[PDB]
Amino acid sequence: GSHSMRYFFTSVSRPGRGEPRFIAVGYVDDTQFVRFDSDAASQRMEPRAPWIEQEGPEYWDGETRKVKAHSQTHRVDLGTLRGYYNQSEAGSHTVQRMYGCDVGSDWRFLRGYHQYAYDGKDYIALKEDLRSWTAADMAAQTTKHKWEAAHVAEQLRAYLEGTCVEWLRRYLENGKETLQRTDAPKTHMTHHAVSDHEATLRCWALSFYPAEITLTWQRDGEDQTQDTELVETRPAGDGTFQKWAAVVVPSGQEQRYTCHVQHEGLPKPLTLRWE
Amino acid sequence: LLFGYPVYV
Amino acid sequence: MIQRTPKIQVYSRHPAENGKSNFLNCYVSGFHPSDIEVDLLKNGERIEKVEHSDLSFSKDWSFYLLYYTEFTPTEKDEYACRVNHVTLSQPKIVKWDRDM
Repeated sequence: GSHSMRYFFTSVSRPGRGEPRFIAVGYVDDTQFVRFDSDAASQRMEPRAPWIEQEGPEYWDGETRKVKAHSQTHRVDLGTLRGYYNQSEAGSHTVQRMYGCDVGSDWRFLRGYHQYAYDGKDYIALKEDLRSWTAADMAAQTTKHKWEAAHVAEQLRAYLEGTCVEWLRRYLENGKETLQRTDAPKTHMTHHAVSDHEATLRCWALSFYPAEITLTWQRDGEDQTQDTELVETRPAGDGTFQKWAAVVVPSGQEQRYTCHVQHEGLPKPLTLRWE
Repeated sequence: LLFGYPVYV
Repeated sequence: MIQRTPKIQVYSRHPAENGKSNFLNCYVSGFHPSDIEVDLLKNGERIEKVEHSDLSFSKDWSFYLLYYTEFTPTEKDEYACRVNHVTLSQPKIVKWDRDM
């Protein structure tokens, strides 16, 4: 089906405690594949996925060069924004930037992204047309006008429609065993005595990839959304994800409840019952 | 592969 | 300035079987700013070799991190996570329940 490529960048100022902290990571779908951390010893872009570890020295030296350039525009950015907001030199501030692309099931270009946030709120974003900008703040307008005059969007559209999509599907065929895989959830239920008249039924989905999944409970085939405790899909640490959904069942009513699991790794969706 | 042109706010 | 509290989950990579090697995880998510302190504890004491993922964030710009250590569960040892962030008036401790 569809695929995406994304780069996330975070810079945090450390007033007095040295130069700003910069962290960069890249993902293809739910799999991280590269990182750069400013405080790390190597000062190089590093592999984080087995399939990218065999790219050449040209790749690694070129990406190290470009990621460090990104580090430095962000450290100028920290000053610029402190200026736009007439803020003190004493406080720590965060700039975040994300850009990347999506391809459809035919693997053709579908969406492109380029956006910034300052201290955790939207600052400026390239719109879907990849010809205009959304700036909310009055300070953000300097940036909007600047980038308009300088034709920033034209450079960005060019990359997002060309290079981004091109290397995404290079990564897709070069990492096909990982990226074109699908691990189906291993499911089970647990039953715990809450009291003399109630018990929790928890439905588990473990070891699945990709992270998207729908896990729901029903009582006689109807909605139980307000009545289900559902946790956030979490990483197991080995590249798969986990999730659970729980309902408190009145004693003697276990047979009324069903757990439903939808995941693209399943040949058909599961309906599970405690019995 | 990263974008290669500097952008400054 | 925005400050969002960390959600915390402490769990193992594989279903816990006593006497068998595993990884204890503490996933912290949805927080802002990114400075956070996360420890994993074995019977109250602090475990020394704990690693974490590289800082990333969600679509809403809030941050997430996975902290993890190798461990072999027993019937008697207790484990937990202790997190500190600007949003928490004191270190929040979440105990590892094998069933969550």
